[PDB]
Amino acid sequence: DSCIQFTRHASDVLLNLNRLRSRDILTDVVIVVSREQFRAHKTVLMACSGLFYSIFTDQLKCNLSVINLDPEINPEGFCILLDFMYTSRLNLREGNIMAVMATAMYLQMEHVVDTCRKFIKASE
Amino acid sequence: DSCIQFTRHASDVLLNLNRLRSRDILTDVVIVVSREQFRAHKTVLMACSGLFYSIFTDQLKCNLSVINLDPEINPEGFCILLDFMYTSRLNLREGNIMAVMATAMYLQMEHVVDTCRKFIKASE
Amino acid sequence: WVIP
Amino acid sequence: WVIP
Ligand SMILES: O=C1Cc2cc(Nc3nc(Cl)ncc3F)ccc2N1
Ligand SMILES: O=C1Cc2cc(Nc3nc(Cl)ncc3F)ccc2N1
Ligand SMILES: [Cl-]
Ligand SMILES: [Cl-]
Repeated sequence: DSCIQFTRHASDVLLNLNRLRSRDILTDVVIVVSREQFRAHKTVLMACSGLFYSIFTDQLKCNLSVINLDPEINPEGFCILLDFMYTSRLNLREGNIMAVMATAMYLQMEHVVDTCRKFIKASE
Repeated sequence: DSCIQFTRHASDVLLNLNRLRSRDILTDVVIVVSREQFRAHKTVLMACSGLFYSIFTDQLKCNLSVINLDPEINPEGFCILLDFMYTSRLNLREGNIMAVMATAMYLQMEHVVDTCRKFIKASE
Repeated sequence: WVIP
Repeated sequence: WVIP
């Protein structure tokens, strides 16, 4: 087409979606990761994760307001990935990289799994 | 912080939100612009428009599944802006610029109003 | 704004 | 991935 494009638009949209999350505005699901609860927007979760895409496109699960993750999932790993979904920034540290990579494999976040594998390879 | 950032994340999120819109997945509102109807996600509309942000943060209006816009609003202008919200690309043409600018002023989309004003100034 |  |  003959469109013009605003370079910062996608980043500005994501920043505003994170502001809505902060302020608990229009959050429509609670993700339970053992004893912890995380509120989020189903659409953002589906846009970032192959697992949430599969869950919320299912005719029965799309209607659930609470999703319980596998008990092996680490809440801190999930929290780091949820922050990544809403900001593009990944808080990857020597002390959390294994939990983050395991969580990203479970959530089907291929770009995160890729950077974790590279950082692990560099340490070996 | 000591975060790493995935450059293409925000663009990839927006592309997936537009794919959900295309496939009518988890759309939760219908915007009526005279005889036309547009399905969308309330969160994306709020993230892009000062008017939708004000509407869906209102304790009564946040619960509505149908929003009727002012009858003076042009459906094609709205359609062009809705596509911009979901893609960052604005289909601005000599034949639609006045309707697009009027719609962007009503929707409170300051960056769009800015580029329309500049394109109009260049023609004068 | 840019030409994409 | 970059250093932001
Ligand atoms: O690593 C990843 C990240 C990821 C996100 C999605 N999300 C969606 N995919 C499509 Cl095609 N349309 C809409 C979506 F919300 C699916 C698979 C995967 N795998
Ligand atoms: O030209 C514009 C575009 C625009 C979008 C928003 N959106 C939100 N603003 C904030 Cl601070 N937090 C969350 C949001 F969804 C408000 C005002 C305006 N004015
Ligand atoms: Cl990813
Ligand atoms: Cl704008």
